[PDB]
Amino acid sequence: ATDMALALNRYLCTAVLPLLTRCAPLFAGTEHHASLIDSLLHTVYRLSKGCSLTKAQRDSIEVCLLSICGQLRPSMMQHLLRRLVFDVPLLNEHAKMPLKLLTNHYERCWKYYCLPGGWGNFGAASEEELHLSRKLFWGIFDALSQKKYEQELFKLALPCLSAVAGALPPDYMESNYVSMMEKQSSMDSEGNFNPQPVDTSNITIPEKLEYFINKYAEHSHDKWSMDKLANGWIYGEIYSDSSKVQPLMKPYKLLSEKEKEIYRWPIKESLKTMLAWGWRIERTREGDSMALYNGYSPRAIDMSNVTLSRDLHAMAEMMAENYHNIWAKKKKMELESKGGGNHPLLVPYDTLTAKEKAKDREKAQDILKFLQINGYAVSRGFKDLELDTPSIEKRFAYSFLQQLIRYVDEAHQYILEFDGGSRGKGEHFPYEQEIKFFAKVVLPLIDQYFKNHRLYFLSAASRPLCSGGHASNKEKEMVTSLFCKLGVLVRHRISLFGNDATSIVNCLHILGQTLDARTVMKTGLESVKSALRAFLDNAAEDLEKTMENLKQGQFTKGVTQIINYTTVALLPMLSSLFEHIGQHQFGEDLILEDVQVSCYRILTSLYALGTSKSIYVERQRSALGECLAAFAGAFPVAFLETHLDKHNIYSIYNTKSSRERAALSLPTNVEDVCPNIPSLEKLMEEIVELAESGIRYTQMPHVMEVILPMLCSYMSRWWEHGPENNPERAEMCCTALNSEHMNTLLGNILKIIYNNLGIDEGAWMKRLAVFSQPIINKVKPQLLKTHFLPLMEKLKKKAATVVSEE
Amino acid sequence: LVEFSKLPEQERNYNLQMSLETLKTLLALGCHVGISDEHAEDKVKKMKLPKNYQLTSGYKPAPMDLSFIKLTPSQEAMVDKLAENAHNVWARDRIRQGWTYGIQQDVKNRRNPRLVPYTLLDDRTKKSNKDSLREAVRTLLGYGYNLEAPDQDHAARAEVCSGTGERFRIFRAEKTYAVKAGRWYFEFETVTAGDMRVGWSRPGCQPDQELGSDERAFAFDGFKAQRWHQGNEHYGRSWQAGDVVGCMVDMNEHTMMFTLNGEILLDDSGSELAFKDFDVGDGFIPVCSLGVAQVGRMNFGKDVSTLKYFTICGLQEGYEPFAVNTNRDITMWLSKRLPQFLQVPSNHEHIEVTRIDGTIDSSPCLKVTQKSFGSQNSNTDIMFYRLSMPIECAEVFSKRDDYDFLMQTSTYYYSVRIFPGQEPANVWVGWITSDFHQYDTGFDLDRVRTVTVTLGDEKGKVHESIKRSNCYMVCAGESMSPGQGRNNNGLEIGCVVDAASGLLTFIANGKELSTYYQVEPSTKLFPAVFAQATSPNVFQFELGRIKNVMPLSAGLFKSEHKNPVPQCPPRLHVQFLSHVLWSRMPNQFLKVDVSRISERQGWLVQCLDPLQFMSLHIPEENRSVD
Amino acid sequence: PCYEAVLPKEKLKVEHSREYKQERTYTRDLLGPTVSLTQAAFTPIPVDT
Ligand SMILES: Nc1ncnc2c1ncn2[C@@H]1O[C@H](COP(=O)(O)OP(=O)(O)OP(=O)(O)O)[C@@H](O)[C@H]1O
Repeated sequence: ATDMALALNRYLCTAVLPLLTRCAPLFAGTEHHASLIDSLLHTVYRLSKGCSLTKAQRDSIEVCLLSICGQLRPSMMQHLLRRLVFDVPLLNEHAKMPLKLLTNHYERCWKYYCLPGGWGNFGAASEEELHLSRKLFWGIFDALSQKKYEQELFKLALPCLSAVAGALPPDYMESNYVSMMEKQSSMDSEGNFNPQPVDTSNITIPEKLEYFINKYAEHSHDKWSMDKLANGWIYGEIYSDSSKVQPLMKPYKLLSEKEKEIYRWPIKESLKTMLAWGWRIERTREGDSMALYNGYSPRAIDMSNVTLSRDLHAMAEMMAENYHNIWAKKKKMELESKGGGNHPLLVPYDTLTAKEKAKDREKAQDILKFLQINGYAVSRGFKDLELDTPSIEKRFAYSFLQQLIRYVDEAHQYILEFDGGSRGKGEHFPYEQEIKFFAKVVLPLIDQYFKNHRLYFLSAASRPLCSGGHASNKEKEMVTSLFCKLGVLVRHRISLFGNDATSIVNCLHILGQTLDARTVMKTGLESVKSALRAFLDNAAEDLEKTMENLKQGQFTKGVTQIINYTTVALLPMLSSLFEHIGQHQFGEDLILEDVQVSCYRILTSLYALGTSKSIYVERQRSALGECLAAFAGAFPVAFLETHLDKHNIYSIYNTKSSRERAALSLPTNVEDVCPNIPSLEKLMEEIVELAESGIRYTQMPHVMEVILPMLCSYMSRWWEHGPENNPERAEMCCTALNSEHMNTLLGNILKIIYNNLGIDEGAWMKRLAVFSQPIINKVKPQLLKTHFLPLMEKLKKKAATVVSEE
Repeated sequence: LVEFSKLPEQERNYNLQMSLETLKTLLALGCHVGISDEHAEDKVKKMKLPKNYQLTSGYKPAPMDLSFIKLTPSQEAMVDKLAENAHNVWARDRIRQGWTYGIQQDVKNRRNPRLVPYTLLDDRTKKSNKDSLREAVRTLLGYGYNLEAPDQDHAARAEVCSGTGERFRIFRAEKTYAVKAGRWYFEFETVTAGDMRVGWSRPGCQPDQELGSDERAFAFDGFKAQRWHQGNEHYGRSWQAGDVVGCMVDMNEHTMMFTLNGEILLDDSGSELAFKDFDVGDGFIPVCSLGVAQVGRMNFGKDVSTLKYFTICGLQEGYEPFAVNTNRDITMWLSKRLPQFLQVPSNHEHIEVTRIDGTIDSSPCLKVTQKSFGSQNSNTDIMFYRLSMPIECAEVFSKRDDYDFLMQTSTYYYSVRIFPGQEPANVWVGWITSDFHQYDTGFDLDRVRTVTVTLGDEKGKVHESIKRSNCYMVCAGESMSPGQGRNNNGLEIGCVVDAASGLLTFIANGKELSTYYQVEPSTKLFPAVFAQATSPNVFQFELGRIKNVMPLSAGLFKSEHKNPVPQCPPRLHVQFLSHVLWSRMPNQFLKVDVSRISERQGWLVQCLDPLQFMSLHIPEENRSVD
Repeated sequence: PCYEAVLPKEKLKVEHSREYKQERTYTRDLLGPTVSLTQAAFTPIPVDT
């Protein structure tokens, strides 16, 4: 409320902050003065915690701090980060700038955290920073879950959470020693300036430590006597200040005990702090050998050249903190004793500046160097109790996915309650607030996590991320159970969603791409295995019931919206499922046990869709085509080899015999199962005669939109299964196919291109070209030349046309 | 062959305790132990074999049905390590006995060819004990105790072992063959796949630094499919064994290209140029980096027909082989293996040597200080320092201060002041010979190379034993005998050499140390200090003079042979043992013919063609180079 | 006798103590650093139980 403070805020925000913002490039090299830049960061954050800031001033601090941190290095930001992570869970509108700062900070230091090597000059985090970042992630995620729905707050936090998740290594094993023993000033919620020291009068001196304070008081006495005579003090028995005479040049042994106290009592206090946190120091044997030793000179050794260890430096840093905190306590009692005014240096030790810190540094170094010269082996009071590193649960990804399955099962229950309330009158629930959080955060957080660490989930020690970071097999079936649960959550739940079901769809597509369920199939939890089978069977039976009821109801709306859901999300979702199955070549083991039969029946259904015609089929023609192509890519059996499919050793009829299937009311023959689907031979003869006829697309669009694409998927997958690739194992394998097959088929494709050059046209050429790209990769360049170069000439001879094509 | 009771009870004890040690091994492997139910054991399974397979023991001929014990893959994967440990115990007991491996089995010499690692052991014997162990472990679970397999650990060492500290060797053409203009092509045949890098390097490339890590080199790390210049990008495809990479440069437009088995390598983006813009500078020369156990071949296109991918790619574009019209083969230069002593550079990242002139009251001094201490990249490794000139021992060993004694004497003195704050046990002081070319991160006085020639009389008496070593030094840790360290007098080890007698005596803070060295006549002795950086200031040489001893300059130099005043002429300078030096492969090696004549005649080695090289001998360093 | 020290799978052969010999320049096998042959000496290492 003071007026100058307003004037000084105006001055800073108008002159200094804009100037330092324009100075952003200059702040790069700062390892020299990291301490003062850290103090600058801390004080800028303190000002950003200014209540009396105008909106313009607040924006000025926001821009300045973000710009400075943008280039400056996280090996300095950690100090401000521990306060940022501590004050963000309040989640007030005041902390939005800190939230943005963390958001873009993790993004700009992405590779430092995610990559174990990071930037070579930068290195890697000390993993205590990783611990605090993990605590930050959990704190924001939870407090956001309990937090009431604020639109802007979730718009801001979601990028922050995604950035933190991407930065944190998924395979980060939680440190066996969780971090305690923090200073009370950090735990100090208000301002973080309460400098309470620890209680240390209880502990007592050992005999080795009293021998240590012996001759150390002698060292300090002699050096301070040198200082006295430098100041001018002379060996005059009278203590005269102006005369600079003092009888105190006598040795510490000759000193009286009264002068020893207060001279040595703070040494006792420093040692009591030494033992207060519990560090134990072990003296070597020269320490008492010199005691037995008793040309010698009572003059002080200089400890300038020697240096201490880096971990000991870290411990000595918080010792500089504790001594400054006692100092700040005494000046606090001074401030409420005076009852008026403020202290220029009431700021915490980290907020302090290096030059005045130098006294604490020299104190810590002199005491530690003295003890290590005397032989006391100083280290932490106790080593880590036990290592649970075999517990893969403490992996950050594993624990996070545990909690993520927790929230996903919760959301499944909330959808069950919402289904019960859809039968009820009310679509309004308090739980709708929590589902807003789920859909708007967890779903995109899943999205970003799998986009960033998809190779980690593919990492199962099969050398994705050759540096390491494998997703454990159990982590992987719980990933697949998450996939199944999201399927259930999206199971005909469009209206329960805010029409945001498209977001869940995209989540399933990318999660499907990240699926590595083959290793789960080989080794995994059988209940989750059955859950996956039930998933792909429920989705199947839904698609067939919809595709029949769309024909028995072709002549004409709950079933209608069910059909819409199926053909808009489920069919795309399973199409992407089948896509990643094909591209990984992983999932052939998924389709073994009744999955094969369900897939033959799905093939019959998709064939019926492709052959059938309706306006909505024309709407979904590209979707149907890519669905058929995806199925053919995923499917393990040459389905047009029906004459010899009994030779397919991998087919379940060969594998688990057929005895029980034959007993049950099933055709149990591939030819019996798929009579509507044509055979290989008549299929090529029909499509070849159609091509040489050269009709437009519009007469028989279905062929070119579904089967020729699905025939393309067929050639692409079964090229290596054909003796065209391996003439060996002939009649030792089911699939017999020749390169001339798809050679004639591509010649046919070119002829259709020629006869459709004149008229008709559409995006269907471009999409079939996309599907034909792998086939034109398989084709021979000698075939390319000759068989396509005239077709390139035909692609250019329609100069009048404007349609785009290869 | 009988029941447990009649079977001798000490053999019973050995069988029992080996079963105990076997299950202890299962525990040490982390195999969880559990039984489905005690009833499954209270009802043991039985089947019987014919009379020939019957025995005195009433126990069933094969109680455990071989049918329903199908061992599980993790358990078979465990049995082989169990056999590993069993053979380790066997061989360790055999060594306790005192046996040793002999390719023929012996008892009087008591040798066993089977006393070898299991991976190299006889297949028949290993499978015999292995099937015994398989059967035992399988019955161990079939006995009701469904033992839970431990984790199938995937972690592998990935073969990080390398001979000595050296990790890779850099092969490059001579600097004079650098190209400043034109367009050039050479091939690099990768015999083995691995951490190989190949490309074009500036003449300033250092052998020790990784190829392309700095700005000097431009390489293609095909092992990880990465470019390498001032950092790594992603480019090209990884090679297979036998793949050939053509390194391809056109200095006119400052471009670089790489190909693999003829096909061009492609950037992350669609561009085909590996490196888009660089500087001509002082030219480029071919270079390759070869990792551990990596074999590669350069083909500089001496005979253009030898290049095999040049025709399909490189010739039509207009590129020229590197040895397009050279009459004689290009001389390759590679990274030197043995470290050598070279003068400390002024721009050295870590060592700073400042020369202190000698005043009237202060001896001339050279101090070694480390610049980067307390900062990141500070070197805690031991570094080896030596003076540039050696003291000469006498040709034949004879068998205030008195000016006459100083003029007739041949003892020389230098001393080293470990700076207060530099830890004494990490600093060694004394003399080394010219042959000290061994580098170690941790150097111990016990490791020094020594040999003792024992010339004997006719009947074999040891009438003369001569110790020979390259390192004659002592540590300050045991020289700090009185204890503690004086600021007024920092730890001051002095070295006294008697060139007339070859006796090396060390004095510490005015006290003569017990350690003394006797050297051979005509021995080159370099003053040397080995130190580990524990402070910004480590040590300094003192060229002073103690009573009745000549100064070091009187021994090192010839003109000052009779000048008792200490001197530090500019020729004397501190050198340090370093790896940054190249070496030259001779253009021609000796004809050596090796063959086994027969079983009787052994192996023949014959060389009949002479080769000679002019040797340049640096007199002060006792070193010779081609 | 020295022939007794040959490893059972290996064949004794007299060879250039140094890696490089005289041969054609493009056929010159440039050998990188080798792996230390610590495995030559077989010291049994029983596990501690
Ligand atoms: N299960 C057992 N484990 C260890 N020692 C045993 C066991 N059963 C018997 N022994 C004792 O070990 C010795 C085996 O004699 P043997 O001649 O086979 O020994 P070896 O030549 O040292 O080598 P190895 O036992 O490996 O064939 C005998 O002294 C025997 O009493």
